[PDB]
Amino acid sequence: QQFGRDVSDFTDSVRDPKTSEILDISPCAFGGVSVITPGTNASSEVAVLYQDVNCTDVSTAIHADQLTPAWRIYSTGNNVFQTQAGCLIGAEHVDTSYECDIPIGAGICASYHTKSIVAYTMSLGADSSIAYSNNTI
Amino acid sequence: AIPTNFSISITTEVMPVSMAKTSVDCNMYICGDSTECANLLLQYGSFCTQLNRALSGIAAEQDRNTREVFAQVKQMYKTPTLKYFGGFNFSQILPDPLKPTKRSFIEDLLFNKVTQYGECLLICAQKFNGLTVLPPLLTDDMIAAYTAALVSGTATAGWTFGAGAALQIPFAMQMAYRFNGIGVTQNVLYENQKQIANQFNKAISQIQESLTTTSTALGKLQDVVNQNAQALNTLVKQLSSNFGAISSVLNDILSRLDPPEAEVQIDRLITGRLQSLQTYVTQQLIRAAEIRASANLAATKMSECVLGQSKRVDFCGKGYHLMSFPQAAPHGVVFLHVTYVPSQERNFTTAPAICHEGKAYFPREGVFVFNGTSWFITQRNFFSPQIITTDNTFVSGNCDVVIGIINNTVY
Amino acid sequence: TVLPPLLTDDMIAAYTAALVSGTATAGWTFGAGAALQIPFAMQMAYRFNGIGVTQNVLYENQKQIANQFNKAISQIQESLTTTSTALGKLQDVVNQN
Amino acid sequence: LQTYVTQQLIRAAEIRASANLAATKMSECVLGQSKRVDFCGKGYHLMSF
Amino acid sequence: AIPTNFSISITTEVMPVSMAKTSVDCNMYICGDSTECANLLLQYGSFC
Ligand SMILES: *[C@@H]1O[C@H](CO)[C@@H](O[C@@H]2O[C@H](CO)[C@@H](O[C@@H]3O[C@H](CO)[C@@H](O)[C@H](O[C@H]4O[C@H](CO)[C@@H](O)[C@H](O)[C@@H]4O)[C@@H]3O)[C@H](O)[C@H]2NC(C)=O)[C@H](O)[C@H]1NC(C)=O
Ligand SMILES: *[C@@H]1O[C@H](CO)[C@@H](O[C@@H]2O[C@H](CO)[C@@H](O[C@@H]3O[C@H](CO)[C@@H](O)[C@H](O[C@H]4O[C@H](CO)[C@@H](O)[C@H](O)[C@@H]4O)[C@@H]3O)[C@H](O)[C@H]2NC(C)=O)[C@H](O)[C@H]1NC(C)=O
Ligand SMILES: *[C@@H]1O[C@H](CO)[C@@H](O[C@@H]2O[C@H](CO)[C@@H](O[C@@H]3O[C@H](CO)[C@@H](O)[C@H](O[C@H]4O[C@H](CO)[C@@H](O)[C@H](O)[C@@H]4O)[C@@H]3O)[C@H](O)[C@H]2NC(C)=O)[C@H](O)[C@H]1NC(C)=O
Ligand SMILES: *[C@@H]1O[C@H](CO)[C@@H](O[C@@H]2O[C@H](CO)[C@@H](O[C@@H]3O[C@H](CO)[C@@H](O)[C@H](O)[C@@H]3O)[C@H](O)[C@H]2NC(C)=O)[C@H](O)[C@H]1NC(C)=O
Ligand SMILES: *[C@@H]1O[C@H](CO)[C@@H](O[C@@H]2O[C@H](CO)[C@@H](O)[C@H](O)[C@H]2NC(C)=O)[C@H](O)[C@H]1NC(C)=O
Ligand SMILES: *[C@@H]1O[C@H](CO)[C@@H](O[C@@H]2O[C@H](CO)[C@@H](O)[C@H](O)[C@H]2NC(C)=O)[C@H](O)[C@H]1NC(C)=O
Ligand SMILES: *[C@@H]1O[C@H](CO)[C@@H](O[C@@H]2O[C@H](CO)[C@@H](O)[C@H](O)[C@H]2NC(C)=O)[C@H](O)[C@H]1NC(C)=O
Ligand SMILES: *[C@@H]1O[C@H](CO)[C@@H](O[C@@H]2O[C@H](CO)[C@@H](O)[C@H](O)[C@H]2NC(C)=O)[C@H](O)[C@H]1NC(C)=O
Ligand SMILES: *[C@@H]1O[C@H](CO)[C@@H](O[C@@H]2O[C@H](CO)[C@@H](O)[C@H](O)[C@H]2NC(C)=O)[C@H](O)[C@H]1NC(C)=O
Ligand SMILES: *[C@@H]1O[C@H](CO)[C@@H](O)[C@H](O)[C@H]1NC(C)=O
Ligand SMILES: *[C@@H]1O[C@H](CO)[C@@H](O)[C@H](O)[C@H]1NC(C)=O
Ligand SMILES: *[C@@H]1O[C@H](CO)[C@@H](O)[C@H](O)[C@H]1NC(C)=O
Repeated sequence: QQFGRDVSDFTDSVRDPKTSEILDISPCAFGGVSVITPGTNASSEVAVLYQDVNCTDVSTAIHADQLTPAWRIYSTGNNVFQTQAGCLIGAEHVDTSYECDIPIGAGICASYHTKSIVAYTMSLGADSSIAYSNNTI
Repeated sequence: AIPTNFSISITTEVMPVSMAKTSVDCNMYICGDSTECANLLLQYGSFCTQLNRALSGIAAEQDRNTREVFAQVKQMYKTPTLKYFGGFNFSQILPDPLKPTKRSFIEDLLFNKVTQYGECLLICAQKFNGLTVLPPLLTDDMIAAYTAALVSGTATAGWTFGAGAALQIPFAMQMAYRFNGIGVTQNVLYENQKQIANQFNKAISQIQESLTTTSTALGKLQDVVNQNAQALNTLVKQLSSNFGAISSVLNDILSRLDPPEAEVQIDRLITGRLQSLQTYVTQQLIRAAEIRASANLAATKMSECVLGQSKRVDFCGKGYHLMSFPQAAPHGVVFLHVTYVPSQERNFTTAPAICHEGKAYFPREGVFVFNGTSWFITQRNFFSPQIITTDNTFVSGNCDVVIGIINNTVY
Repeated sequence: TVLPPLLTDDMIAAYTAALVSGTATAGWTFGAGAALQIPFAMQMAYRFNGIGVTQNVLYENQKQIANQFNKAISQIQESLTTTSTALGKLQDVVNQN
Repeated sequence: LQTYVTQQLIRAAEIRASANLAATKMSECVLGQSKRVDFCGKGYHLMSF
Repeated sequence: AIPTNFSISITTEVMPVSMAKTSVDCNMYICGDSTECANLLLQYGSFC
């Protein structure tokens, strides 16, 4: 066997022609980009969101200068938060829970609190209680 | 003919509320990130952006569908400690406190009967074609919290649940109130709470048998899956079509041909593959609207059924609707409808009015029914021989003006 | 090719004729529970009562009511015989195909 | 051929829209009694055929 | 104002529930019985 293909017809694995190692072949990387913003009338900082990509290969290639597009004025800011949707860069992960302002994915939801752009876990609603008895209305 | 007896049974109802939202990078689909690709591709101007906007607008609806359907309760309620109210056993419908799943036992039966492309599970992976499937805003856990805080609400607060703040009431109290709404006296409730509980707890175990032993009740959920499968598979399969070039491989067309013709054949390769996406965008744009039609069913079959009382026939199932309980499922909603079904009919004899004291005596409601021994007023939902008084009947005009009467007495 | 439908023309009106034959004897319980025998003016007195006019008005007037929609049934047969544009939405289904 | 199939999938979504409204009026207004205003004829609905 | 008399009436409505169901032989529509058409049909794949 020379090399392997996936369940679909692209090549994903190859036996090394000199030393017979069975490598895996993955795509190089890509993905979409969102920009999260509170509006020009409130701020002019944003947190960008690299969708569906490992944050290891995100943060390296920005330092190692391999993204197309390339930005003139841009920093990591040491705030990269691994989430289900992707790699959120620029917003501080608070471990709080408010109502969802701007959706992101899998219960993660950005907002703008006291000011900077914050990301957190969505609250569903107020935890009320109804006391229960058999004789009271 | 008027029925005597009755038997509550529970009917399941299944409907989808969202579909799997997708996205496509064009460059990793159209060619596979070659320079020879990106050369000719920019002379079409902007065409990937029109495909980016349509697949986003589909992707916004799927959250917006599931948000409106479920989040109609703005007060999340603590599930009550006792789960056995009036002899009725909600334990298989509320979330069970033992296991850390926060699902009912029945919802667990619903996932186990209906459960390529890049997707991250937090194990991420990615495919060569530009196809990807994004995760929703609302996770599976949060939906089961909304279902739990909805079953817990009407197991406590009754029909008052959706009038505003959910207002505490006994359970058998409001069960009688729903018996008024179907035109049956609530004597039938209070005098029979033992075997009503025997029937109500029997039916839920009977549906439990059904969702374990057989299948295909949730085919309307699998159908949403099978159309995501085929549209993504057929989109893949048109990569290996040539559209008139010498190859499906961009590099073979690159290698073995001169730029007088290799330009021409990969230009065929581009516009052949732009129409494969433009096909794929459109069929995703249609059945988004067929799901959005089924989404506003589930939005109205949760307000007008679970939060209130159904009056329309076969809306919320056959028979006299009493109340109904939602459950979640992967990309869908499974309902459980508690129904009132009459039985044990008897052939009696009627009279539209009775002649007594020379006057016309109409039933105020119901009918005068003569069983062969005496006359009385009862309803058609249920047999209950209420003796004809001066109060449950009424007077207008004298005797022998309406047609087909019975000469009789009024106490 | 245009394919023939599963439910033929005969079986369609076989459902409809059985449906009207039901509710001429079975009443409003024909959809809710099982079909239950009830004399026909009893159904009418009920359905008067359900719309906010008490069944005084049927029983005192069982023949004026009989005369009026027996007129109005035949007026439809006049209007279906002579004129048009009342079935346009069925034809435009046929035209657009 | 591809264009014709698209302009059939639209119209079959038009029929599927109104065949759900026909199965609803036949369930409510025939086999029962409606109380919905200016639905199933005009005036006060009695029964239907 | 309170009405004193009444009048019953029958009004009609009509709804389509169906349309004509068709099918298309893709082979015979595009080619029309030329095999040399059908040879070049196969490289376009299973579009039919
Ligand atoms: C309300 O309805 C619920 C329906 O779920 C009902 O609760 C269930 O009752 C059954 C038995 O009545 C429970 O099953 C038991 O589960 C324990 C858990 O450890 C098992 O160990 C038991 O298995 C032993 O006993 C069986 C008896 O034949 C043997 O067959 C078996 O091999 C083992 O020897 C036992 O099956 C079930 O766990 C509960 N579920 C819940 C959520 O409580 C409850 O009784 C109803 N309540 C009222 C008041 O009616
Ligand atoms: C993004 O890419 C990075 C790499 O660039 C990737 O990090 C690696 O993840 C894998 C898991 O996906 C890690 O593998 C395991 O990690 C645990 C945690 O320390 C170790 O204990 C494991 O060692 C044991 O487990 C193996 C299998 O369970 C055994 O076979 C083995 O013998 C050991 O007993 C194992 O190493 C891996 O360590 C990291 N590496 C680094 C450098 O981080 C990351 O997961 C990717 N992220 C996403 C979101 O995809
Ligand atoms: C409420 O409305 C209804 C209908 O609008 C109405 O019922 C009508 O009552 C009148 C009088 O009872 C009826 O008119 C008569 O009908 C008979 C039968 O055809 C005729 O023979 C009568 O003809 C005599 O009178 C004519 C006019 O003076 C003469 O020209 C003729 O030669 C005869 O002498 C007369 O037309 C009418 O038919 C009914 N309508 C129906 C549908 O039955 C009712 O009276 C109204 N309520 C009140 C309180 O008025
Ligand atoms: C109205 O209907 C209900 C159910 O539809 C009837 O209740 C059931 O009545 C039967 C007898 O007709 C009972 O069967 C008996 O059960 C006991 C114990 O299981 C057994 O020892 C006997 O040999 C017989 O099988 C049945 O239990 C009972 N069901 C319940 C839940 O109580 C009811 O009788 C009907 N009303 C009238 C007036 O008949
Ligand atoms: C190609 O040559 C290399 C070295 O010249 C081979 O590597 C040796 O592989 C054998 C087993 O295949 C090992 O026992 C040796 O230890 C390897 N050499 C060294 C220096 O470590 C390789 O096998 C050759 N390729 C093939 C297909 O036989
Ligand atoms: C941006 O927001 C500010 C609010 O901080 C707006 O300024 C005020 O607007 C309100 C009514 O919109 C006026 O009553 C105030 O007098 C405004 N204050 C000032 C200092 O201008 C501002 O108009 C907004 N601009 C845009 C483009 O949205
Ligand atoms: C009426 O009954 C309700 C039942 O919950 C009582 O409500 C709770 O009462 C506790 C203490 O009694 C408070 O800490 C909670 O905040 C109350 N919850 C709600 C939703 O009101 C309530 O106190 C009772 N009121 C009276 C006047 O007896
Ligand atoms: C309904 O619940 C109440 C609890 O509030 C139960 O009432 C208590 O019953 C016990 C014995 O059953 C008595 O010792 C208490 O004095 C009662 N307290 C009150 C406030 O009533 C009642 O038993 C329950 N109903 C039924 C039918 O069991
Ligand atoms: C017809 O209904 C009457 C009541 O409306 C029944 O008469 C009762 O019969 C029971 C037992 O036979 C007596 O205890 C009551 O005193 C009777 N009441 C009256 C008002 O008559 C009669 O039994 C019914 N007939 C049938 C065949 O069921
Ligand atoms: C009693 O009712 C049933 C069902 O409607 C009918 O089949 C039977 O003939 C009736 N018996 C009498 C005596 O009317
Ligand atoms: C009922 O019908 C019978 C004939 O079937 C008839 O003799 C009788 O007069 C009718 N009664 C009424 C009140 O219409
Ligand atoms: C009822 O019987 C009385 C005799 O006690 C008679 O005068 C009257 O006319 C009768 N009514 C009918 C409607 O038969």
